[PDB]
Amino acid sequence: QVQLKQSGPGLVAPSQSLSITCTVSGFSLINYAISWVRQPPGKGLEWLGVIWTGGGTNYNSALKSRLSISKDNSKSQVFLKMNSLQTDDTARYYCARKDYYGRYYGMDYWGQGTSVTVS
Amino acid sequence: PLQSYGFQPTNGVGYQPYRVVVLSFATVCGPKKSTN
Amino acid sequence: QAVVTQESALTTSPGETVTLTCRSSTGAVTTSNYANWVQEKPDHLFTGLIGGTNNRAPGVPARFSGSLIGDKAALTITGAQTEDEAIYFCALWYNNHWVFGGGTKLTVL
Repeated sequence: QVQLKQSGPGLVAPSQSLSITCTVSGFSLINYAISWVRQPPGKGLEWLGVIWTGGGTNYNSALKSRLSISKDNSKSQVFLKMNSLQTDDTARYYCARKDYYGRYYGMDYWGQGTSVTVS
Repeated sequence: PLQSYGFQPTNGVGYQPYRVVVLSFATVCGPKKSTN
Repeated sequence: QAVVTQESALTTSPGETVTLTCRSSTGAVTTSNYANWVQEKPDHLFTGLIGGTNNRAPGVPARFSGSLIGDKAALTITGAQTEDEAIYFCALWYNNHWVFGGGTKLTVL
């Protein structure tokens, strides 16, 4: 069954780095693209960035260039990296599947969610 | 069984209607391009 | 040129259909900037309702019906007694990135 998994410890103190990973089944990274969304407590969801299906990354313009996202074609894993956190960055982060090939061009599935808290 | 939507110049672009003409498809032939 | 808004208020008695409109900063939205509708369960559950500014998502019931009803993007759900208690977000594709709507709370009866 098509399904999205994402895992990580989440608990972070200010000014250090933690990374989150999204692991996928039921589909290939070649036929789809992956986008990440973020859910702070009680506030609306915001778009983080997208990895294209066959190479090439995109990031939110206002989001710092001091961060990177990474993926695994063979074993179907994706990794998001934040190299320095600040107390406004506490939020729940979600991975999501985007099918721009398909007739349903928009994002099809979303991650199961991870809590990321500061202190 | 008739519903009328009032249209006025004050009514906004969304509220105001825009004329729609639909063309459905030998006698009606396109121009024949002629060179020199 | 980045404002995204929703009424954030919805309440429909069963049997009557309602339209909720999400309005961008470019006036009437075109399909060129793709419109998306997503639904939030109170358990942080997400699903896709509408895509492509006219196309319903796969796996969401046809009772969900979203089109470019107004000048701006809109969504229409026929009244349901139980399963419509959720949050709804509108999404618009700017040339560079995605913008997500504020969210609308539906409380039937």
